Amino acid sequence: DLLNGRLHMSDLELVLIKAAYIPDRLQHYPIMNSKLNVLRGEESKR
Amino acid sequence: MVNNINWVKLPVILDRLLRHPLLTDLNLETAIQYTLDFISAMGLPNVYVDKIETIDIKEYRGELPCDLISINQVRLHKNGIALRAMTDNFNAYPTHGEPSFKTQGRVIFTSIKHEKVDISYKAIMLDDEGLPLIPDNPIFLKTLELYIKKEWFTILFDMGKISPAVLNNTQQEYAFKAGQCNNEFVIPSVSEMEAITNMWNQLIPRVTEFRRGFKNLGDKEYIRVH
Amino acid sequence: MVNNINWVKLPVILDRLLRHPLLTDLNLETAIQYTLDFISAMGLPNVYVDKIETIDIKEYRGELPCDLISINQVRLHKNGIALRAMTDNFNAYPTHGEPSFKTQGRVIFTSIKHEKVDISYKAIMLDDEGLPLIPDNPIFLKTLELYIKKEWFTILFDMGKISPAVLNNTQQEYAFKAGQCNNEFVIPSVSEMEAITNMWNQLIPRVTEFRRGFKNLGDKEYIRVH
Amino acid sequence: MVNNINWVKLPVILDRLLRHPLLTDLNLETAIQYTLDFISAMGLPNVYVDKIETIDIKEYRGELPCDLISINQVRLHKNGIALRAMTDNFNAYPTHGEPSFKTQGRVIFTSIKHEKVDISYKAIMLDDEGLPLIPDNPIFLKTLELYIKKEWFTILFDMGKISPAVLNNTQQEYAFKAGQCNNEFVIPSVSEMEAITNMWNQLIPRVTEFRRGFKNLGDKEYIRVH
Amino acid sequence: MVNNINWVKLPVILDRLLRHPLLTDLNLETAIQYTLDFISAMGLPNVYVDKIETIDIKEYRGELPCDLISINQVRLHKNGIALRAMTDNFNAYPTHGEPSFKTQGRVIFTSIKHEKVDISYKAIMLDDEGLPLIPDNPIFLKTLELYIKKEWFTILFDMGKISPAVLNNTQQEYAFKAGQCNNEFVIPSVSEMEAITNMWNQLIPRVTEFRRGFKNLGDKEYIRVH
Amino acid sequence: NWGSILELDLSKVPKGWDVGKWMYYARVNHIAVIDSFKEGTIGASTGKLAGALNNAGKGMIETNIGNYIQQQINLLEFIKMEMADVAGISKQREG
Amino acid sequence: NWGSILELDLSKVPKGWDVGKWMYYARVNHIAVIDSFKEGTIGASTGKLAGALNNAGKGMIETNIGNYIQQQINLLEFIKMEMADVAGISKQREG
Amino acid sequence: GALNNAGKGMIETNIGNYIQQQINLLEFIKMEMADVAGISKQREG
Repeated sequence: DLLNGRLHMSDLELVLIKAAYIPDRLQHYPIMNSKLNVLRGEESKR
Repeated sequence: MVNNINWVKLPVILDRLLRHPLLTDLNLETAIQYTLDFISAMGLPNVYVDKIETIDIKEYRGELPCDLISINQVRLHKNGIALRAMTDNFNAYPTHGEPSFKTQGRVIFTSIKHEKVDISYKAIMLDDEGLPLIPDNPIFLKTLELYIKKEWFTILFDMGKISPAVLNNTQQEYAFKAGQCNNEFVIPSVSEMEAITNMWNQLIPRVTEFRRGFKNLGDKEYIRVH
Repeated sequence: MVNNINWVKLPVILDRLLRHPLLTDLNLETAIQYTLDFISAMGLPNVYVDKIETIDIKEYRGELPCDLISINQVRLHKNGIALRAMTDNFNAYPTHGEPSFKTQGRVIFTSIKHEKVDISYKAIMLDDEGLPLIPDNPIFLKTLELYIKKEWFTILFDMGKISPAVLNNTQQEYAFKAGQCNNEFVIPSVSEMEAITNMWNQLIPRVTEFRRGFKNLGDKEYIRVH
Repeated sequence: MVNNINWVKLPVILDRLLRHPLLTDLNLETAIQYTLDFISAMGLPNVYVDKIETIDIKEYRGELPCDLISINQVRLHKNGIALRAMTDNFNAYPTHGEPSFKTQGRVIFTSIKHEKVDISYKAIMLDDEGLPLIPDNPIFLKTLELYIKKEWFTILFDMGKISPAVLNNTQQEYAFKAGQCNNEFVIPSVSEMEAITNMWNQLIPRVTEFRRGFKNLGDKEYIRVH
Repeated sequence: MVNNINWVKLPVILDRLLRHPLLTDLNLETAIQYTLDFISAMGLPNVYVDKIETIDIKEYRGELPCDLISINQVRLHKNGIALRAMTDNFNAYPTHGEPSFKTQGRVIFTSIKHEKVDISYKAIMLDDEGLPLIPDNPIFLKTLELYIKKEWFTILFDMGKISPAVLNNTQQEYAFKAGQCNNEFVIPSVSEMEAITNMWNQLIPRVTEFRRGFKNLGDKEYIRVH
Repeated sequence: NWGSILELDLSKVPKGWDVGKWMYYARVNHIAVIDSFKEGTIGASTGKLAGALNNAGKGMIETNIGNYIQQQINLLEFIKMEMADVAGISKQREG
Repeated sequence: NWGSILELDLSKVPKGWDVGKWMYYARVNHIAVIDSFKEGTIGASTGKLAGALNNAGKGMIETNIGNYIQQQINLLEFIKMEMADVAGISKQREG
Repeated sequence: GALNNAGKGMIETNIGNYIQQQINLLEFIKMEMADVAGISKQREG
């Protein structure tokens, strides 16, 4: 779900929400995808 | 304002002034004048009553309510669009745009010929008697007491019946309590600080709350998650 | 506040004041007035009693509790969502969103027609006679003693029955003890400092404490390990 | 504190005050009041008795001990987890997390319905008579003597029975000895400086000694050798 | 301290004081009181007598020696490990590590149930009558003379029997001699400077002197040659 | 090496405000509404207490450890240069 | 060579706050709440004692050993350079 | 004496720093969006 742009807030903290708003939820920034796409893009070119 | 404006009658100030043997000739007649002077000199908006009243415009002119002191806003009754100050020098005068208004006395000069306008204005809270009604905040009461005391001592000192040190002390105390009251009636509450915060932090700024009646000045600015 | 607010009766302050032979003409009346004046001027929130009381809104208006002085918050009874302050000028007035509230006197102007709301407000701890009840913190008692003494000596000096040096000394002492009392009642305790610590250090900032009753303001912000 | 708090009875201060012929009308009745005033104005924690006492919570409320002045901490009796200050405005009020507490008078408002809580609180060391018991530190005794002397001379100077130079000298001496006593009762001992050092130098910081009763605030932070 | 603390009797100070005819009304009582006051105010550790005395702990409490004033250290009798100060608020209180100690009165609160501990404390060198015994260092004697003279002249000036200039001169002289005495008793001697030198210059820092009785604090740090 | 510690006085938190909630609205807005006419400040304004109780900044409990940590770092790179150059196995020869 | 030493007066820790638990919450928050209207500061406030007992900042027991360390380090490279060319074995000759 | 003196005042609002702060934020997100796709500015020219 991190590769598909879903941040689970129960996974990076304790929760004391469910609705899709950055005042109380958190925005996910896809920075892991580019490093994985090198390597599945290099296996295509071997 | 953190505190609430619980209203009490004017002679609550004469309860407190006449403890002083040098202020025993003060009266409700003097209390009314100096209290109105203090209310105006302080200019605190929480002391006035918020009222809304609709009028009709005959031709670029309309009759104004009796108790009006200041206008928060004017808008068109049917659209709800708020009005701005009229910069035009030749409004209702023809030769041979966005609506606006102007108010001087009992007349409001709008730029519209025939329409009904909603005016949100401020007035004074009155008593069962037709007299002003003051907050019971002891800061406000103490500052008004010091205002009346300072005026009366200024008169007596012009007469030479008060030592200059006495008047200097009275003026010093009144100045400090005037600053204290000004801050007390101005500093926002927690609920008002939420409005201020929602206004302040805006990734996409909102700059059109005047068109509405500043309804959405304080709404939170929610950004969707992508 | 580090210490606890143990309540004691008003005439304690007269027990302390009347030791000064120049203050033997004070009464319970003057104690009551200047005690209310001092409590308001300091504005210490630990001296007021926190209460919660639900009211019903008729049509954008509601009846307010008698003893209310300041409102901490207002929320909806069913949902629990807190109400911010009103920025609107045309709240209940129709023409031809986020909830809000506004309080002037014994009436609360909310932006909802027919609902019940919970109000968290502050009042005065009263006596069985029905009189204000003061803390026994000797810093508070001393500062109130000096407040009353300063007012009395100011009055006497206005008549000219007190030397200017005596009044100057009284004002200096009262000023220092006012600062001491303000620091005594406002500096956080160890548990309040834990709450402030949990509020300050936050890898993922929390900026929605107002929607709840500031309940999780001091909640510790935990980060899962990976 | 480097020195130890050896306790002695209150009239040890009247041993010393009444050497002065101008302080011969002081009494134990006056000594008690001014001594309590000095104890509170100084706010030194080494002067209070550390006590621990458990109570039960009926419903978000509990009865508080009689002699409590301040609370060091509150924790749950079964878990040992410490409590924080309650930031919530609607604790025991329902609509239609981490535990916390609040204390005003003889009542403690916790966020738990039915549980027993341990309170580590501070009180005053009493005598066989129900009177305060003071440290015999000659710095403390001299500063309290100067406090009582300064108050009595302030009264006499308001009366005009003391020269202003005398009162100025008394205030100067009292101010210096107040600073001296404050530093004497605050500056850590060698054993306390070991605790402070162990807290200060931490390669892996420890930031959760509030959960415990600050038991491990002072433990050394031992790093294994690799 | 460079010099040695040779002890002499209290009436030496009265032999020096009573040379002033304005100080002929002093007695051994006043000498005793102001000598204790001066010894405490200066707080010079070389004036107290180092003693060591073992006690037995019953259950987190122990009886304290009668003449104790300040504790240098507390350790365990069997292991010799020193005890730091207590940071805990719930020491001996159970629910349903590193040793520590805490001292208020005649009782020592340690974190161990049943063990014996050694306490290194400081007391006063007493006289065969049973009275305090003062050093003969003429700087100390002069500063104590000036302390007693300053208190006496302060009392007289309060009555108005001494000129303000005389009291000002006495205070100035006492202030300078207090500084001189503080530097006399605190500046390290040559052997103490060797200890400080060995403590300062350390290629491999030693940060565990407290576990021992600060025994190796002045031990020279030797580096093997390669 | 802890951080830099700011000595803070709460003498101008406004009346009817908790210090817990006053600092919370100062986190997010970066504005703290203060009260310069409190009753604790009547000395410094009327001239009965010293003027350094309304001014003179805020003190810092700070220590130059980052200068001392940097001094000990440069000493290690001088010995690791010395130990390399005493054996004849330099860093260019090690890479 | 130890660090720089801050001289810290505890005249302004708040009332009822232990110095261990006061410094514990300044480690974490980097805010130390101080008490400027304590009874220990009545003389510098009312002007009976010197006003410099409330201010002027904290002194530093700082001895410049970092300059004296670098003077030897720059001297030790001078001799190792001077010893290198006396026998004709430069730093490029050992390279 | 400040009526023949004191110099000429300026209503000087600092918008030149605030304009440059939003410009550095636009250079940063158009850069960070390039790293998300793996299409750098070297890749577009």
